[PDB]
Amino acid sequence: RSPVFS
Amino acid sequence: RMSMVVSGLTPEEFMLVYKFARKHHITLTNLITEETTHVVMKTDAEFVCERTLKYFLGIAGGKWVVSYFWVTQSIKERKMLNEHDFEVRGDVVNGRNHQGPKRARESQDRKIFRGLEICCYGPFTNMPTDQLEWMVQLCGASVVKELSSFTLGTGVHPIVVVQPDAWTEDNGFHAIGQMCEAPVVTREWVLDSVALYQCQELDTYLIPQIP
Repeated sequence: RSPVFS
Repeated sequence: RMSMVVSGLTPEEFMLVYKFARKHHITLTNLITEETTHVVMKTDAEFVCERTLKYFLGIAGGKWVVSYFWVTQSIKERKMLNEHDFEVRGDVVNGRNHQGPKRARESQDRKIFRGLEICCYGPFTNMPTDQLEWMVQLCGASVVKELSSFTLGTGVHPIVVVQPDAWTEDNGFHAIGQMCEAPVVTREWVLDSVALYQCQELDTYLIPQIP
């Protein structure tokens, strides 16, 4: 659910 | 007093944190604030985590940024263990041991964006502009909301930050340079600097501007 930043 | 927030956890695992916080009377909130003291991250075994907004904001606010294992090991030993033993060491993007969280805790007197003005410009996805703005402000930058509002002077260092692939198929983020005098960088410039708690060179993030 919580966005990830790759 | 202690005040925790959690990131990257299954509401299962959040369950354990809630039980632990209830047991110990520790403040647990769903949103991170100035008062948050601990951001509890999902990590692999080496305390390396993924980058979520809470991650950046925990680093930017110089908070304890600590592995979920601090909670589970603490339950297991029925004792509040020492954050240091569980401090997040790195993330899967910027390196498994860059030690950002420690540097940010240790650098509140020399914040990485001190002396910068930053405009967070144009559409973004997955991170509300004003949270990006909060993030740079925490790191010492003064926040400017419109291009025409950069303070001028040779003592000012303006920077425009954009996320090119949030933009509509038109390449208008190359025409920002005729509207103001600043370098124009991707949002990864911010995110990498914050994660590493080290101001990166613009060079590999600069977006060329049409004259």
